[PDB]
Amino acid sequence: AMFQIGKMRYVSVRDFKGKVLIDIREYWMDPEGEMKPGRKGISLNPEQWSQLKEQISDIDDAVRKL
Amino acid sequence: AMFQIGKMRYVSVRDFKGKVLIDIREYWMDPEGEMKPGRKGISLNPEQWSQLKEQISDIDDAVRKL
Repeated sequence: AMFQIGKMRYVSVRDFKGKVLIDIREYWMDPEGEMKPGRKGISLNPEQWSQLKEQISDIDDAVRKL
Repeated sequence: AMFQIGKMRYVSVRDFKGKVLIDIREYWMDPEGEMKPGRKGISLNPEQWSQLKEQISDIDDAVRKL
């Protein structure tokens, strides 16, 4: 299901049309209090997700240099 | 700089308006072969990024059982 990374921001793991997706995304809250996906986000497949993970060290380095 | 996680997909680390952004995003290629940012992406601040990292194990567990 869902993994929160900020107010109104979630990583979601779902099966969509047979295929697994790691989705990093902004959400709105509707009037019934339900979270609904906003248009600012990205769906990654597991290989892309893997590549992201593999580069965390490099990403962190760049972030630290600021 | 930039970090590739698939065809047409890059994580970008930049300083924007005083603050650091880890930006995970889809790119188009223009006719001169240059990559340009598409609208499907998300800019994460370091706190959000931290929360993402903290939950990698849990995200992976979700993905694995699928």
